[PDB]
Amino acid sequence: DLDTHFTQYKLARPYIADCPNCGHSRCDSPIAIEEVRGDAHAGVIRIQTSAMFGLKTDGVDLAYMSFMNGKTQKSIKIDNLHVRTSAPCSLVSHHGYYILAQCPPGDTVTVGFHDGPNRHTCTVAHKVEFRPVGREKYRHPPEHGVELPCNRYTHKRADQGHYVEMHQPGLVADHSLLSIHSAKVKITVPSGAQVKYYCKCPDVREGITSSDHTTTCTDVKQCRAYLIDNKKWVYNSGRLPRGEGDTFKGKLHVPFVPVKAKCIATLAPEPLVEHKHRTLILHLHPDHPTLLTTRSLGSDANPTRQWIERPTTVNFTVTGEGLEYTWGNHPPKRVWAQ
Amino acid sequence: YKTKVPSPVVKCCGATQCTSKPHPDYQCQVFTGVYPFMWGGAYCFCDTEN
Amino acid sequence: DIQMTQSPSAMSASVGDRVTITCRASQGISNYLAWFQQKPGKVPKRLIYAASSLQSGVPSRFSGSGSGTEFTLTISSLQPEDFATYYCLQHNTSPSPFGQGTKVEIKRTVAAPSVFIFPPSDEQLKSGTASVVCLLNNFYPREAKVQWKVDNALQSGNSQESVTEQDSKDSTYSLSSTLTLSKADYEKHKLYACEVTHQGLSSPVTKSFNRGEC
Amino acid sequence: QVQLVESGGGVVQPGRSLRLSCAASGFTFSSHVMYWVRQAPGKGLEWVAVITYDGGNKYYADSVRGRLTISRDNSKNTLYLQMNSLRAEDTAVYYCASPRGDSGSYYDIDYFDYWGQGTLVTVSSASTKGPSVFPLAPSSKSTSGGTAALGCLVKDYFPEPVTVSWNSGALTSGVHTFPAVLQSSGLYSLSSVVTVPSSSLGTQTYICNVNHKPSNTKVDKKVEPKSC
Repeated sequence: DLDTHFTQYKLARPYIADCPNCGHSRCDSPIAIEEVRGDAHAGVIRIQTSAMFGLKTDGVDLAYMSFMNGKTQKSIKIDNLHVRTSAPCSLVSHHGYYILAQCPPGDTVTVGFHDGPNRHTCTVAHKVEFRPVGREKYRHPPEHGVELPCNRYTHKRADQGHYVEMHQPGLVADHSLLSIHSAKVKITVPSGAQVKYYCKCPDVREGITSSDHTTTCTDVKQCRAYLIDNKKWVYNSGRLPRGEGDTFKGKLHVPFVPVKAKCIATLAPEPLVEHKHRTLILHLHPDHPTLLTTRSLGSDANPTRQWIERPTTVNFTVTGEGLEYTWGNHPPKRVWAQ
Repeated sequence: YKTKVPSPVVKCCGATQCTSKPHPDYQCQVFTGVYPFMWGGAYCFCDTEN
Repeated sequence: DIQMTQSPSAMSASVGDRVTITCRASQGISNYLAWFQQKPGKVPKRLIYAASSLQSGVPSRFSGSGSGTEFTLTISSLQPEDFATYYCLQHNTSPSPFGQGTKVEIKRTVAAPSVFIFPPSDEQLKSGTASVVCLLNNFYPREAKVQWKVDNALQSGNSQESVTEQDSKDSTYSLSSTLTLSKADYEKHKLYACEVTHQGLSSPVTKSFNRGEC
Repeated sequence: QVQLVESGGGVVQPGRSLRLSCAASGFTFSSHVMYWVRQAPGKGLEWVAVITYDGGNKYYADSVRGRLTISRDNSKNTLYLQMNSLRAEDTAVYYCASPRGDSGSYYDIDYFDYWGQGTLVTVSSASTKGPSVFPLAPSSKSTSGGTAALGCLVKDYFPEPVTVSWNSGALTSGVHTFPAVLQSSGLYSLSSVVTVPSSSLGTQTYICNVNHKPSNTKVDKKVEPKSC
């Protein structure tokens, strides 16, 4: 059931990275977007955000979201999560790091809830193009028409087709830890943490410790506060500094792997044939730019392939050998002459 | 393909020589003089040894 | 750096006594501290960790308390195998200093030293050096003062002392003090005396000889 | 069974270098933090150094920083301590130790559960020298309450140890062999004494048997009352 995914549900931690276009400039958003994969057909997009969707801190859920504000995972009800493109999208399902959504064509993808007192959105420059499966360069999945073996991402989550790495988090920096006691700087740890003390003054440079204080140095701006939180693990993101140790294992299954489904494809209007002596007058009234392919059935193929968008009349020389033409997604047909 | 980039490693002071991993098209390179800001302020103050 | 201070440095206790050893860190170490027992000539053995987690297989008579800067090892009823040196260790930070160690010795009744003095041998005098030895035998407590006098002049810096470990049968100590002189300085003086002060002596005991007397 | 076995200890001159080794067995050495601890003769424990499972971080006591270097070879299950510019203060038994046999990258809270027997490092300019053995003759001045004391002074030897027995080990009651003292010459000296009935001095022979293995010196010294 839902709770049979503890590996990603329990062990993962929402990490924060450097969104390129966080609102006005590049801030450090908790929803730093990574690995946009718009490689499907019908226009479904898989986005690997830096926030962890679905699971409340308290084991598991789905109506909740876990994002990291500060040193703590301030989880909330997911409520107004946007997934934007040239036009706003409509998300399908969300699972931990990944969120599957269907978008209209565009050149930018932006993600963001709006926690209410603050927005915390993020975008990234990445073109998204949607080629419908078939011979007709349509734009949106139509109500009716024939169906073809398309490829897209399943809405299902309980799959293990592919895996991704997840190791110990790196030494996250946090300046707010370097408080002072009016005589020397005081370090602090919230709970179970083991911070690292480093300062410019000639002193103990290593400073690995629980709650403790500096030896001699006094200038906060002349120190470093690195934080260790190895109790949880994070995704191997390219915007986060590597931990100095071992690549901790644990394969997080990819929630939405591509599958070979069936999409509804458009159906071009039927051509109006008009026979002529050893000549096939073909009246065409395309609705959207559709491929037209024809080939002679004789010894010489004599291929002809050309996209047609504006309604036009084309003619072909149908010899006694015979001729074949495939208009749009219609099944191929054949013809004689006298 | 897919360009899987592992998390980059940063040392505050002193260099870090890379090794030729057996990964396909394993491209490794070292950068110097970077001063990465991140989350809580600056990461290091070795302004040339970073 | 952090420094670990143990109190007391030594203590005397009887079998069945409650022993309490205190350790103080110079800076807060939360509860990342451990306690170690070392017997004479042996490796240390860990008794407690996390300032209260009793080590698996260690007797339930051992217990630990404290947090931050002040910590304790409590032995609820001291057994004969518990007479040893006890160390605290902080393990919150590297470097991880030990305390100075607290020596728990067997308490017994006060015993006065038997004092003996040995002149230098004629064989040693042929080598150009004179060693005069003062023996304090089978005394308790360990605190004894030996003072060398040569022709009633107090000696300083020319003697070395060695003390045995506590005797396993009678719980006493023995001490050897060796006054070392050149043959030439030994031949200049006549009266050699070892004066011993100890709690078991109502007054200082002096043992002496004249050089060249039998 | 978990074992740690130190080797490479010995006598070294001041300013010279020495390399200690510690072979490990009965646990996954390459996964655990390793530590050196030293104990000077008659002193408390001193923490020397630590090294991570991968060797990537190394820490040292300020007393040894810049002179001692901890290293490991995970392929050989072997820990090393390279000691350079050795001083007389570095004279100690060095113990190889680890936490409980459970792993981490740059974290530990099980400090020091498994240890080796230790290896003695003696930093001295002294050469190997056999002892001179002198009698501590019983006298009227070494007699109290019908008990006489007699002994042997074992003087000017290097290195430690010497062994002293009485009457080839037949006399053990009332024997005190004192810990050796390091003299200002850099040579060791000790006394061994025994208390005996004063009535036995004319009838019983007392012989101290001194053995200094490092110099191959054996001395049997008869201890008699000084004839006047």
